[PDB]
Amino acid sequence: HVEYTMEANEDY
Amino acid sequence: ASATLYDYYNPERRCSVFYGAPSKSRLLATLCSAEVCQCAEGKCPRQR
Amino acid sequence: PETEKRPQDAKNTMILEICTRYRGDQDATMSILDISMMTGFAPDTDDLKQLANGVDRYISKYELDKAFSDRNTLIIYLDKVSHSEDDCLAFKVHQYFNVELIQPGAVKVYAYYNLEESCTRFYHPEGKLNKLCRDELCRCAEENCFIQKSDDKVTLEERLDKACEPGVDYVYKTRLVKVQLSNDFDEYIMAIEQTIKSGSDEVQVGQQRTFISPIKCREALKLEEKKHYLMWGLSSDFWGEPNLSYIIGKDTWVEHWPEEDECQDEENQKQCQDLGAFTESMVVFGCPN
Amino acid sequence: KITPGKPYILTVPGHLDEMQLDIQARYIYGKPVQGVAYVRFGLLDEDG
Amino acid sequence: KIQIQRSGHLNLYLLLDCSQSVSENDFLIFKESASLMVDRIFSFEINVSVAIITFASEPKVLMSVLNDNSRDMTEVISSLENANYKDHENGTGTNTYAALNSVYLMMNNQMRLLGMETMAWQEIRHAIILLTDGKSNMGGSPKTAVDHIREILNINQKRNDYLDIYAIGVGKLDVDWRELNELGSKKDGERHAFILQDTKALHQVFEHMLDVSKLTDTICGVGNMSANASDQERTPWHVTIKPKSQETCRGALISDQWVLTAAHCFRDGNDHSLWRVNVGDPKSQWGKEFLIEKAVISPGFDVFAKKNQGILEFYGDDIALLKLAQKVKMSTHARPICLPCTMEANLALRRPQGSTCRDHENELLNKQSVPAHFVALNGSKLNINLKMGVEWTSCAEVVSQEKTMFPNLTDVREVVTDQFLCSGTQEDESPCKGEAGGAVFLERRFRFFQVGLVSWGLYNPCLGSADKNSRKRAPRSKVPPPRDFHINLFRMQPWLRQHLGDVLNFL
Amino acid sequence: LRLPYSVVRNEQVEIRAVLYNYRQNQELKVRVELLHNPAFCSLATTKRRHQQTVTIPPKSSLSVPYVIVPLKTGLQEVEVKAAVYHHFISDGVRKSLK
Amino acid sequence: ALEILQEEDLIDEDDIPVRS
Amino acid sequence: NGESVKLHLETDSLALVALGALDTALYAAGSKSHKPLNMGKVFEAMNS
Amino acid sequence: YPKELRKCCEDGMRENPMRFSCQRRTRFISLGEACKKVFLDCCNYITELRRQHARASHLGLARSNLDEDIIAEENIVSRSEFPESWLWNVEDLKEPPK
Amino acid sequence: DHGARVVLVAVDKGVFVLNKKNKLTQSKIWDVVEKADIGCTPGSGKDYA
Amino acid sequence: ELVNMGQWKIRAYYENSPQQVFSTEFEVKEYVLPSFEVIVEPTEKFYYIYNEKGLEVTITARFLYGKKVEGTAFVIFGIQDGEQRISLPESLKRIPIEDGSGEVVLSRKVLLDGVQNLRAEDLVGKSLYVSATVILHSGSDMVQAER
Amino acid sequence: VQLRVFREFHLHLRLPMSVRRFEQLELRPVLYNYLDKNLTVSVHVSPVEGLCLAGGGGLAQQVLVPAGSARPVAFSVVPTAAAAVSLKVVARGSFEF
Ligand SMILES: *[C@@H]1O[C@H](CO)[C@@H](O)[C@H](O)[C@H]1NC(C)=O
Ligand SMILES: *[C@@H]1O[C@H](CO)[C@@H](O)[C@H](O)[C@H]1NC(C)=O
Ligand SMILES: *[C@@H]1O[C@H](CO)[C@@H](O)[C@H](O)[C@H]1NC(C)=O
Ligand SMILES: *[C@@H]1O[C@H](CO)[C@@H](O)[C@H](O)[C@H]1NC(C)=O
Ligand SMILES: *[C@@H]1O[C@H](CO)[C@@H](O)[C@H](O)[C@H]1NC(C)=O
Repeated sequence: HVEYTMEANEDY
Repeated sequence: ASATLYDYYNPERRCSVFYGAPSKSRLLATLCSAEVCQCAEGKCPRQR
Repeated sequence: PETEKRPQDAKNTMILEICTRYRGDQDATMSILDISMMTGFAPDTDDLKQLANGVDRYISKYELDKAFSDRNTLIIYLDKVSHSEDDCLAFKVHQYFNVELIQPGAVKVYAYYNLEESCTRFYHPEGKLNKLCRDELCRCAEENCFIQKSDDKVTLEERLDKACEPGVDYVYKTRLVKVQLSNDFDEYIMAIEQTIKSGSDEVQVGQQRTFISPIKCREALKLEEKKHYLMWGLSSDFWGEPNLSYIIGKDTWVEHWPEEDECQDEENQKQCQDLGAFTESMVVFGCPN
Repeated sequence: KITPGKPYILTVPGHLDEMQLDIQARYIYGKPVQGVAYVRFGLLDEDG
Repeated sequence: KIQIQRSGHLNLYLLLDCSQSVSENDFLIFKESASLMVDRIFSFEINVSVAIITFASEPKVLMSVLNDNSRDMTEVISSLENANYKDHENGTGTNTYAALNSVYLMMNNQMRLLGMETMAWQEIRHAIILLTDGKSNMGGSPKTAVDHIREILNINQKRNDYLDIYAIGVGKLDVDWRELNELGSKKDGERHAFILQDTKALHQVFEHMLDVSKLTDTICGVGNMSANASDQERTPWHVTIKPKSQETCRGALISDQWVLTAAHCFRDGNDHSLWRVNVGDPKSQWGKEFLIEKAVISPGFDVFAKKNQGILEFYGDDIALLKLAQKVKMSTHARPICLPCTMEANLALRRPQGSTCRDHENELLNKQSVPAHFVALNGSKLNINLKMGVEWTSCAEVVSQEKTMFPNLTDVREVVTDQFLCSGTQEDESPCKGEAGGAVFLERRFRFFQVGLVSWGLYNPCLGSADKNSRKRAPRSKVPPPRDFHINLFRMQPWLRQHLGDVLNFL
Repeated sequence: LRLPYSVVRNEQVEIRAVLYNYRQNQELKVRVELLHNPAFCSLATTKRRHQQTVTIPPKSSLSVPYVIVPLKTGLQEVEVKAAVYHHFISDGVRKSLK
Repeated sequence: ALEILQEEDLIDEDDIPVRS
Repeated sequence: NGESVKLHLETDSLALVALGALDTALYAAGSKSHKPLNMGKVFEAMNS
Repeated sequence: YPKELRKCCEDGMRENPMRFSCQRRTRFISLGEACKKVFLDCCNYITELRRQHARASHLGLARSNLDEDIIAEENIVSRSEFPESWLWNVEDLKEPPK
Repeated sequence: DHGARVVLVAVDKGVFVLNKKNKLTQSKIWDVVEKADIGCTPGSGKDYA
Repeated sequence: ELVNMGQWKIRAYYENSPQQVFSTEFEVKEYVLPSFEVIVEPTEKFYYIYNEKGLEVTITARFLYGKKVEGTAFVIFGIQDGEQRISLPESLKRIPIEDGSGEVVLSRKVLLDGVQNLRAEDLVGKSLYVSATVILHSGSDMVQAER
Repeated sequence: VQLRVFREFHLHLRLPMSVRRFEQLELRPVLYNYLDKNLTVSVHVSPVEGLCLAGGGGLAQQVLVPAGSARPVAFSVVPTAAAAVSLKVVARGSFEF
């Protein structure tokens, strides 16, 4: 599992 | 990210391979067709 | 009179002139001038060297190094002081740090072998002007001599609560007689009109007392001639052992009591009745707590 | 830079001296280099 | 950066948004901004061609670069003045592609004329200034037109300096910063797209949007006007005279190798050796020092000539000239100052050829209170008001009050000769001691002219040695009111001409 | 940090900090700061510390004046912390005022 | 976000010289 | 980088100094040593 | 002037800060009558000379700064204050020699 | 040399330069020794004696 | 803090043979500390009368912390006939000190015309002296040097 | 005359000689931190036409470089331009350091 910030390109 | 493997006696004999995150792809997405290879990186739209 | 030669750092230059005479029949055997100097001031060493080493030799020698635990001192060794006429010498003192509310410097001349014969005088450059009145800098300086209340939105309940706290041991309603403003501490002679409560100091109606205030609080107090005021303070705020002077400390309150003829205006009727009710409540009912 | 302990090796039948080398890595601006040195040995004749 | 030099041509294409997205007030802001830009550009008296294309859903051309009248300031100003906001009511959409294609059509028509192979077209540089919010909603992407523009001029890496596209959005209107940045050209070390609030900020930014560094000819008056420049850049003509390691009197460069200074600085010195004139230098902040080979003193100057009559000091004919032993290499830090009664002053004022300095005097000093400036000790610029006409009569009367220095009546005819100008009245500054000779100049049409030099006064506000910067203020009760004076250059024309007839060209 | 020898209590004195730049053709961009001290109310109150960004010309020096009014007696420390930009220099000088 | 993030409290990025 | 460096040149008469500043990583890049023109080469030239 | 009288006249021209006419200053000279005479003559000469210079070449309305002359003095004294020496310790080498 | 005693001192180098009149140097020490030689004539004499 | 000012000495001798005393001397002097150090010296150690190049002097200035000085130096030469200094007025020069070092030349013609003597050999034995005054370019600091 | 230059904190970028267009490559700028204070910086590459960056182009990566150490940051890039590009990588530290 990897944690991202201000990257996830899925809205809502 | 990347991962290379050199040959000890002749380092010029290498092999470089790209690998991706545990769920993403190994190469950047790109819309390529004949001469044009328009980029397709960013966000994907929603069904409003 | 003229800048002439001035050090680069020096902000201004002034000339200090000293004249001394011996009142006795014969000249003093040997005398010494101890000159204590104000903040940021340094003498012009060229002038002193010219006075001493020169052919004229007005002064035997000068010494700028001492203990001087309080302030920088200069010691001048005079061979003799002439009784017939005044002996005068002058030299230039330069200031390097600009200063406001500067305290006076002292000059003391004494005979070395008999220290009984000494004379002391004080010199200070010739209302007061400050250099830092801003939103917060003007408040830390004026944070003393007063209570945190701004004397503009005083409520009856707050005044009653802060009036006779167990720390407070006296509350007075007095009138100002005269203002004796001085260089370091201002004297305010308060004529006592009525004492609401009494503490360790005994006073009578119509008697006079004197209050001493720091110079930095002159503008904050902004007291006026022939006006009424109300002050309450601590038990240890008495300075006299005779004089019975009082000191305006951090727990001393000052409210300008409006005049009787001015109590009928819109800006003073809202406060005259409150002050009267407060005074009557503490005179008769006393302090509930 | 590879620097031998001595610029020669004594192959006299009586004895053979020690073979020791010092390898130093240095950035161009002076600071030392952190890394792993992989060294290989062999014989080489005047022919090549 | 819009390059400035004497070789080549500069085709300026001013595009103004005329769509629904800009209101009438915003269009007035754009129009006055374009007027200011076109006025400033012509001040350098260079070869410039300006084309105005206000654009909307369709492109409308107001003035053509191909037209031979593009090299006239007044014609372009009038053509821009006749612009109308309601001319695009039928189509109120923003069509950037229409404007860019109109500019391309103009450029192609110019290219066909005169021949592409000719060097005259090759030496032409281009500058497109677009005043818009950037929201172009139809006509096509601006990138296609921009690439077409680059390809017609074959703008490669080597020729990257031959095309500059700006995008300035000025006014209350909302501006998309990303779109404006994309519209502007992309260069490594400069900004090409700006967002502003009013016209003064645009004047400052446009002052930064040029570079006169490549210009080195002997032009007078031209100088910086941005507030973010060094004090010497704003007044390049300011030079100083140093007798012996001291900073005594100021001056003004009037030519390549001449300086004009007050004559009471050289009171007791005839050994021009050890005298150095400090001149500003582009590299060092302390300037380059020159040697004087000939100092000329006005023969009519004598301070104590009227001593017996009651005039302790009389400052008539207080003027001197200096000739540096080396030619000053004109740069961005040292340029001459325009003197009146000469051809160059006439050219800088855009006056007719058959002018005479009798007209110059009225043109430059018409008002009863003419604003003027002089340079302070630290290099800053202060403001004064030269008073002429009947207002001058009251001025000299104040001198009669100062009877402590001259006990006589000292009316205007006696002490204050007509060669002197008023100053220091009401909200006016006074020179300190050490600013004698500094030019008292004035600005007209973005060019500086010299109309006198400081001579004397009645109060020194630098008496207190607080710093070289702190200046005292005269109390309102100070018994002699401050009333300064300056030698008037116009009255000294007979002396000027015979000493500088060859160097300059007087009317 | 330039200070007077001794400043009397309740005297308004303008101590200063002189920053010297010794680079031949470089301009430092320092961020001077005055640490709060309970003894005297500096321009830096307890809530917000006072910081100034000053640029020193090459081969020159710049003086940052500060105003402190002492309301306590004895010896107290006056400290200014300066951090240079892109030069790593974090020199700060502390002195004792009587 | 395993650790903290110092966003928008960094240098202006305009005062950092570019080496080319 | 970007600093100003004061370079002093001194001779015994008027001379045409031929200056040149060279990177040092070039020597590391080069497979074989290529010594420059020093006084040894000049002395060999004179006595040849 | 002779060598021994040079010091007597050199201090006769510099002006003391008390603004004393040299007739009164001569009373303080503890030397021979020759020194008093030389002092008085030099002081009167330089007083008249400098009064004439300040009357002629100084103007109150000039707006030009007064000329300044480099002192170009004599008797220059060389430096005599240098930082104190440190590292006043002795050691014995005892490691095994190579 | 092994077992030796070394003594140090640090100077400003502004006073070292002006000390050219006399410094503690090995040459000075050996000159002081050379000033006490038994024979003084450089290299020859009139006879063998 | 209060000692005799002059040249002090240190005497050392073995107890057995007090006839041999070894001495080293130092100075006490008085506290002096200029703003910066300036050194004035000619290239040669003398002056040759028939040397048309004149006497060249190299003025050097540097701060107390190492960095150089950029300013202006005023230099004036002067003959010295034993103990009388016939200062030369025409030899006063102003030179710029850049990088921290300057240079000034006294022409032979100036020196010959200063003493109004037609014979050049008459100046033998009359030593010269140089006085220099260095003024900083930033402020008003001034120091003086002589040789 | 040897004359060395140094920064004590810098970015080192070493591009290959040339790269075929449309072929993915990886940039590995390395931060060198020779200061005595442990640091933390944010590194991002400025977007430009012709480069198909990852995430869009404006994103930045947080990376911390200990005292006297180095750290690389990988940036996958597929150059879709025609002739050449000019790519810039910016590393910006904190206001504390
Ligand atoms: C400007 O254009 C004119 C008219 O074509 C030409 O004569 C002149 O040489 C050009 N250059 C300058 C610097 O005026
Ligand atoms: C002028 O400089 C200041 C900083 O001193 C800056 O904020 C301002 O934007 C600059 N003005 C222009 C027009 O560039
Ligand atoms: C004005 O000054 C600025 C700042 O130095 C300079 O960049 C600009 O080119 C100047 N503009 C002119 C001379 O038009
Ligand atoms: C220069 O001096 C003037 C004197 O009036 C002063 O107002 C101004 O602030 C100074 N400018 C500076 C220090 O930049
Ligand atoms: C920086 O990082 C190290 C671990 O890499 C940590 O132990 C240390 O406390 C940090 N701070 C320093 C070295 O000042």
